[PDB]
Amino acid sequence: SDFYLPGDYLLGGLFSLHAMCKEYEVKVIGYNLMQAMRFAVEEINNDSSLLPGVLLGYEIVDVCYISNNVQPVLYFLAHEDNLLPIQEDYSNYISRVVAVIGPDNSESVMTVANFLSLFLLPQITYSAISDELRDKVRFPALLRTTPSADHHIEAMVQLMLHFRWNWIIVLVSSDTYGRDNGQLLGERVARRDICIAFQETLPTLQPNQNMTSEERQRLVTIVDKLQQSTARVVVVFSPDLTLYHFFNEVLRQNFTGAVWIASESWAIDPVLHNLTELRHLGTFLGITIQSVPIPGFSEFREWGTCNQECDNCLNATLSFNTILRLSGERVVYSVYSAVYAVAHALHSLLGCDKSTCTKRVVYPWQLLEEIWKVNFTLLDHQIFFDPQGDVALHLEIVQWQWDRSQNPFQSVASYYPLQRQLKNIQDISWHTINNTIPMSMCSKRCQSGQKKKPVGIHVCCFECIDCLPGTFLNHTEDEYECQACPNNEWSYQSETSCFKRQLVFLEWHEAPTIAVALLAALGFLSTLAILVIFWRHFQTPIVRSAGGPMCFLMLTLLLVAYMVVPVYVGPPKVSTCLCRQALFPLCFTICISCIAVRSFQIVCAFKMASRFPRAYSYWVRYQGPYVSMAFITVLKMVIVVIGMLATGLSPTTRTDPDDPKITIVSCNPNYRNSLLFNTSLDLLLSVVGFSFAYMGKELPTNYNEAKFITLSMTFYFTSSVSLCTFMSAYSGVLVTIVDLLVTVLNLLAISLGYFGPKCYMILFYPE
Amino acid sequence: LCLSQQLRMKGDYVLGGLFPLGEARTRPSSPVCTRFSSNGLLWALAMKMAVEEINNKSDLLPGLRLGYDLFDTCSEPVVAMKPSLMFLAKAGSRDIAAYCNYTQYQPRVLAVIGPHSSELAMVTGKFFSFFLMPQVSYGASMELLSARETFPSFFRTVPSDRVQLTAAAELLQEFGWNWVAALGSDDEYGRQGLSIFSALAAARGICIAHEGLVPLPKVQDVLHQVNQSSVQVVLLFASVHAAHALFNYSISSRLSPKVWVASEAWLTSDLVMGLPGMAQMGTVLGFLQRGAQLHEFPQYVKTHLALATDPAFCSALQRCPQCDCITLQNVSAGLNHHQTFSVYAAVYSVAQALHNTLQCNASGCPAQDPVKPWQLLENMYNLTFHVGGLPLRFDSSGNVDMEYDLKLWVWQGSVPRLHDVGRFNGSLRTERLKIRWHTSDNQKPVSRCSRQCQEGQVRRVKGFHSCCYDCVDCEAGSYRQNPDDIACTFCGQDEWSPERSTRCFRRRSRFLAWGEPAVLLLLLLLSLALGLVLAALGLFVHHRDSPLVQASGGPLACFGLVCLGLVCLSVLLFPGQPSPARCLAQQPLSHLPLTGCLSTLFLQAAEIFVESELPLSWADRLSGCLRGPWAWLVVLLAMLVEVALCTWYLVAFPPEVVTDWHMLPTEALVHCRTRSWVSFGLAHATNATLAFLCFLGTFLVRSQPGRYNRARGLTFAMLAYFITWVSFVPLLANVQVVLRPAVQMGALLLCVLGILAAFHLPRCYLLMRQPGLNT
Ligand SMILES: *[C@@H]1O[C@H](CO)[C@@H](O)[C@H](O)[C@H]1NC(C)=O
Ligand SMILES: *[C@@H]1O[C@H](CO)[C@@H](O)[C@H](O)[C@H]1NC(C)=O
Ligand SMILES: *[C@@H]1O[C@H](CO)[C@@H](O)[C@H](O)[C@H]1NC(C)=O
Ligand SMILES: *[C@@H]1O[C@H](CO)[C@@H](O)[C@H](O)[C@H]1NC(C)=O
Ligand SMILES: *[C@@H]1O[C@H](CO)[C@@H](O)[C@H](O)[C@H]1NC(C)=O
Ligand SMILES: *[C@@H]1O[C@H](CO)[C@@H](O)[C@H](O)[C@H]1NC(C)=O
Ligand SMILES: *[C@@H]1O[C@H](CO)[C@@H](O)[C@H](O)[C@H]1NC(C)=O
Ligand SMILES: *[C@@H]1O[C@H](CO)[C@@H](O)[C@H](O)[C@H]1NC(C)=O
Ligand SMILES: *[C@@H]1O[C@H](CO)[C@@H](O)[C@H](O)[C@H]1NC(C)=O
Ligand SMILES: *[C@@H]1O[C@H](CO)[C@@H](O)[C@H](O)[C@H]1NC(C)=O
Ligand SMILES: *[C@@H]1O[C@H](CO)[C@@H](O)[C@H](O)[C@H]1NC(C)=O
Ligand SMILES: *[C@@H]1O[C@H](CO)[C@@H](O)[C@H](O)[C@H]1NC(C)=O
Ligand SMILES: *[C@@H]1O[C@H](CO)[C@@H](O)[C@H](O)[C@H]1NC(C)=O
Ligand SMILES: *[C@@H]1O[C@H](CO)[C@@H](O)[C@H](O)[C@H]1NC(C)=O
Ligand SMILES: *[C@@H]1O[C@H](CO)[C@@H](O)[C@H](O)[C@H]1NC(C)=O
Ligand SMILES: *[C@@H]1O[C@H](CO)[C@@H](O)[C@H](O)[C@H]1NC(C)=O
Repeated sequence: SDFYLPGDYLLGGLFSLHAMCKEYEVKVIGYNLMQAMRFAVEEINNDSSLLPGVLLGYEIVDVCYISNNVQPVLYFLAHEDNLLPIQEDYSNYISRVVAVIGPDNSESVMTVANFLSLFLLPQITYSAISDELRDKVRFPALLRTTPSADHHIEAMVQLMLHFRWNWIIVLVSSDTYGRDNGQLLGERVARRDICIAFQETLPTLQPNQNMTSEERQRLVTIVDKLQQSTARVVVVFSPDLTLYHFFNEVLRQNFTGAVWIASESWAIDPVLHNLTELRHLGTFLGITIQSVPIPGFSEFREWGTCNQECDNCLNATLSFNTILRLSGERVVYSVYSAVYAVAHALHSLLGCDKSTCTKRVVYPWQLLEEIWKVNFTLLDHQIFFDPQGDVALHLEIVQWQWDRSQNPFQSVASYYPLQRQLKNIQDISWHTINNTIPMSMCSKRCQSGQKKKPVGIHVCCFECIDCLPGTFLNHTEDEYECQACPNNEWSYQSETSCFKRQLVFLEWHEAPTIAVALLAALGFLSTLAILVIFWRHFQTPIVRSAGGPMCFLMLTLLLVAYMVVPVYVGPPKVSTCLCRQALFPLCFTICISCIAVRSFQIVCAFKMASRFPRAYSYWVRYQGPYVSMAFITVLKMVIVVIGMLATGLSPTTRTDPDDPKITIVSCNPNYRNSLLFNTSLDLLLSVVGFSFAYMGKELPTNYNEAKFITLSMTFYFTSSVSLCTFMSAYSGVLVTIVDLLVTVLNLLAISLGYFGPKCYMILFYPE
Repeated sequence: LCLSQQLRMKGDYVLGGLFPLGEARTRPSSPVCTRFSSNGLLWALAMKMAVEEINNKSDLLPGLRLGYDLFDTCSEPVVAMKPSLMFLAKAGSRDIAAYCNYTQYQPRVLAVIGPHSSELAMVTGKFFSFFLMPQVSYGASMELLSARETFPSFFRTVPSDRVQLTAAAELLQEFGWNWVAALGSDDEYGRQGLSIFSALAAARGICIAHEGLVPLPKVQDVLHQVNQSSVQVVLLFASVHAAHALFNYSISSRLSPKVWVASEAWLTSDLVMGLPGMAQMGTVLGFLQRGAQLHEFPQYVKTHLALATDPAFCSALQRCPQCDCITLQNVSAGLNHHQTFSVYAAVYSVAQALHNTLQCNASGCPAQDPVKPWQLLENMYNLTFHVGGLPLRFDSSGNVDMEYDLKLWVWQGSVPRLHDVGRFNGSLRTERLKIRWHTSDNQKPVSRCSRQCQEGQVRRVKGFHSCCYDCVDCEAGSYRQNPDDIACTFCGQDEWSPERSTRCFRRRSRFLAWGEPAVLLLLLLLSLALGLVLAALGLFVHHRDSPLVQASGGPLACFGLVCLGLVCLSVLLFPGQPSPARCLAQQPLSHLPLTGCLSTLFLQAAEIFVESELPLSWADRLSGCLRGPWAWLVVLLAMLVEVALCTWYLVAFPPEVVTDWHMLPTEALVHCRTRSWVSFGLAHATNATLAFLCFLGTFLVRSQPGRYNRARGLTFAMLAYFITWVSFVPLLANVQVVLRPAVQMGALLLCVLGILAAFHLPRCYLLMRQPGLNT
């Protein structure tokens, strides 16, 4: 039969022909790889440059997926008489086979390598991707012709990164394959800023049998939890057998819009593509080995003890001939390269010089030692074994195309294990409306100048909350928290660049301030002329019966107040406010006190002289108005000093509600209470002064003093009430100019309503 | 000592043996382990004791001798494979043939006492299963060894990990911690435990917040992920070393205390148990096995050690060459080891299966051909064997059944002790009244997820699986647009929303309506003011020829009364729906007649002042001109200047009917608003100046007793005007915005009432009641 070929050195094989093994259903891939190995050995026999004059044989034994993994290896290690000796050292042992091409799945390879470790027979497994075969401590004589699952996971991660998918879904199987792949991908993905929405285990369910109600509920739960999630990249680590029911129920629930990523198990499975209803679910990417065109192999394949036979293999392979031919060869080159690796190792071990061979007896451990160091070329591919027993064959991301006229599995990317880089990506026919890359992000990109706030355990998921007014976001420093701008400058909503608050204050060249300046200059000129006239006429009954020194000091203090009026306008400094609050309130209060004491002494003194005679005698012996004036003045310095100690001295900066962009500057941080106290004292003096004037309003006294005092004092009362109501009903930029207006007009009242009629009767009434 | 010489014993049926007697390439030579292991020798002596006791008993295997081959297997499988091949080789020959199936084999050992390690047990069982060799393995626990598809001949005497993981899941479900974190060691033990616990938790409704693998002696990432979720119960299904490393790192980092559900690996390990600072890591509730102990094993082993020390016996009579150069204190550390009973019961189970297969009684046991190893399997399922007075059974999957004990750690003087607070025999039964927790009080640490979200909430999927929803309440102004939405959506800013609401409610306008009680009281005040105005007007037009009105104006008095009435009438337009024309014309129609009345009163005041405090020379010219056609011209000039100013600040200052969508909580606002203090301030400037000049010219006068005081009414009218508006301004500045037109109305109405009661009321009083003074 074709399962045996005598030669100088046999070369055992282990292929999964069914999934005794005869009663199981036949598999086409096993026979395909079997024919690959046969063709490789046959072409080794043909080639006179490789192994010249040394016939190479083989002994292929059918092994099931799991069931048969012990008897074939014992057959391999038995002598020609079917007896395997037991001894401590096997260096002198000669086995029937010289090497073995291991099974196609991880577990049977693990068993065969565990049992062959004693003898150190080389074993080049193919398409076994488990990473527990990477270490040579427990598998000293195990090799590979297929990149490990590490590179499959790396290709998947690079594919997600290239298309900007950072929110995925992992589905595994109850088997060890799915569990290990899921854990490996989860460990790999946590360091590339890609999150896993959820990982779920698909129950094991072989086809061609009826499912249970509990499993149906399980699947409907899986697909419900799949659909309710916002991730649109579903990676599946599961053998192709149990994925029929899951996809059937997915079609049943009518779920669409997911980019399925397939592991190597079902990325090239024909039957799932043959279902031909998956084309509406979305795109079906997958990871698989690059197809290497083996010359003169399709024609060779088409030309053609126990558990060592098959009958229905050819009939089964007949139906899948066209799909296999158009799809190319994926795992066939793995077996081809493994057989050539053994051949090159044996050729180098025999020390052949492409014409002669020493034909020395070969121990399998010697062949392993030589095969660990093979580096040749094969179909423009370099075949060399890495120190952990692998050869870097290019991987490939393949996108399923539902058209029988061309390749059912069309390549879209190539992965190079040596560089760990995925490159050469072509166009992919997506499932979107206008062929746009599907979006699989959990959190939208935040608008410029917006704080990022994590919402769950996943780092890539967050909520965008805008920065509150007065702060921005420095993306360079940290994008998770707002950073406010120092130096007393404000920021608007969603603003990343704080702007300096412009300092607005009373400037010389403005309309209200120039009006105030003109009014104050008119008052100053009028009162200066009044002083000039008063000094021009003295020894006059009006200026002598009334207080001469009193009026002179009052008018000089009014002159000073007018001259210091313009210090208000300009940049508010410490000296500015100091002189302002030490001159204006002092002078104004001293003027009001003099007016009140004059009205008192001209009206109420006559009435008081009747009840208290000695009080009047004391008042006239001394200078009662002078001492009362000094007492009120010292009270005023005391109160201004205590307000000084309370409210401070440095000019303040307050943000008006009108516009945070502007910042008015006054000199008193607490102006409301300070002006309230000042006006309270002024009005407490004003009420008694006005009452004293009004009780004696008709008396001629010193040329109708009570009448003018009354009119001026009522004018001040109304102006103070106007200030109070304006301040209570308004707070903004015009507060300072209003304070100037009211202060200067109060000064005008005190000047005019108490000195202007004097000048009137002096100039126009010389009688 | 030659203790190793007894590792063989001839008999009709001889058992195998794989024990860890030793401990730890280019050539195919098996590595040799020279390090000595006390546990392996204790187990081998235990099985030797069991075999000797079987041979002592006459009711078990009568008239037969049972032997054993105690072979050394290091933890490595390469050194353990050769004893297996030796077992399967034909007796008396040193080779094993490769036949098609098991039936052609005649193994030299009836059964094999499998390896303690489970990683070795996998390979050994997979090799033996081809020949259907009965294997009973002490200590092999992980579950997939029970799969009869790949291990048809593999039995065991320790419970699988499935039973203890089911016990842990039932514990978590019974105490109510349905939101836990599962951890496992990096080896196969932890991975299998995590997978099994994943399945069990998914079945039982428990969710796993985070599934991570603690690496063998990274950890920082696993601890950070565990702490990221609000989980207070962590199942640590790890080996001794991984658990020790985890707990040491948590000690260094000062992790918050948690309820660690302990696997049997590290629950009773003294390395983890005596770790410094361990008392600050919460309660540790594990499920220790409940298995008997050989009460006579130490005496037996000490007797045979002393007896092998005797040269006579052993001289009268390798696998473990290091076992000969040992002494008694090199093994005394582990005499009370619970795997001794597992080995003892495995030997008894094999012997009982052999006895049943020979189907023979206590008196004797009939002669027959020697029984093949694979013939034991048909009789070793359902097997019921008594080991020291305790019955045990082999399930259909080769797993023995025994119960567990829920043991927690207690702490007094930093000395931890184990205490029984439960029992798992297939149905957990805990005594939680005596359990002492780590919380500040004796309260169970809450760790729970919301399986479903209450109506009106947004749901956010949590857990490693999409298990439980983090129900979140979001503030007012938002609603749950769809049940599947992650976050609630705002609505159109023109409609309010209550807290915890599925949908928004439309905002409806609420202005100053005609039915408001304040509106009613001000309408009553308006009607009273109108009645007073009409009465005064009738009085002044009836007695028009009297000196009263003649001195107090005349036609000007009636004109001012009509103006006051028209101000009262124009007060009526403030309320209601704020039509744009109405809001625009509020101020001018509320100010023109008031300006007219104020100007009339000011002309009266000016006449009084001229006749009072002016020289007669100017008086004879001013008095004769200030009354009559020139008075009409003056009041007309006042009215036209007011009208010009009114049109100026209506064309310049726009009075806007704004709709404040975000002032009232649940209802809309329609506000008639004008410029702040500038519009109505400029409108009030003329009235203020007229009133101020009137007050100034009137509030001093000489009122001789022989004349009527024509100034008191004017002074008090002007005073009332000033005080009512001064008090009004802060009322405008502080009253809630809806009642702002009502405050406007009150200002105007009190203004009219004050001017009436001060100026016109005193005149009318003497006009009606005492007409004897009108000369
Ligand atoms: C070479 O191999 C082919 C198949 O590839 C086989 O048919 C043929 O007999 C071999 N020998 C020669 C000399 O062609
Ligand atoms: C279940 O599957 C079996 C096996 O093919 C089939 O005969 C049967 O019709 C299916 N349905 C039910 C309801 O049993
Ligand atoms: C689409 O989904 C609906 C709702 O689940 C389902 O009833 C229907 O069968 C699905 N397929 C089609 C073709 O409508
Ligand atoms: C291939 O897919 C088709 C389309 O559904 C299906 O009918 C056929 O059975 C599949 N298998 C083959 C041709 O082997
Ligand atoms: C293949 O199937 C045909 C019928 O289509 C049958 O006659 C033939 O024997 C089969 N070949 C086998 C089983 O090798
Ligand atoms: C194999 O040989 C080629 C050709 O000289 C060389 O480029 C390559 O690096 C070699 N590989 C190793 C692993 O030495
Ligand atoms: C795709 O193509 C159509 C037709 O030209 C175009 O109108 C549409 O905007 C495109 N789709 C998208 C999502 O941009
Ligand atoms: C923002 O970060 C940059 C880069 O570190 C730094 O130079 C700068 O001072 C930070 N602040 C602002 C206000 O730009
Ligand atoms: C077996 O019985 C003998 C006496 O016949 C006794 O010395 C020995 O200790 C027994 N073996 C045991 C208990 O293992
Ligand atoms: C084992 O193989 C032999 C081959 O001669 C066969 O006769 C026998 O029935 C087989 N026994 C089994 C399959 O149990
Ligand atoms: C653990 O989480 C808490 C709560 O979020 C946090 O305060 C703490 O810093 C975290 N880390 C440690 C080591 O406790
Ligand atoms: C415990 O953790 C500390 C801090 O990480 C580490 O340095 C130390 O080696 C650990 N202890 C042991 C006994 O390994
Ligand atoms: C017996 O114990 C001694 C003292 O600890 C030790 O030196 C010796 O190696 C031990 N023997 C062994 C391990 O075989
Ligand atoms: C049990 O079997 C033995 C051995 O054949 C026989 O001698 C004996 O009589 C039987 N019956 C009893 C009751 O022991
Ligand atoms: C033996 O096991 C079978 C399993 O099907 C069971 O039906 C039977 O009752 C068992 N016999 C016993 C426990 O005696
Ligand atoms: C387990 O023990 C309880 C008492 O704690 C008993 O009621 C129950 O029947 C037992 N169950 C089994 C399966 O042995």
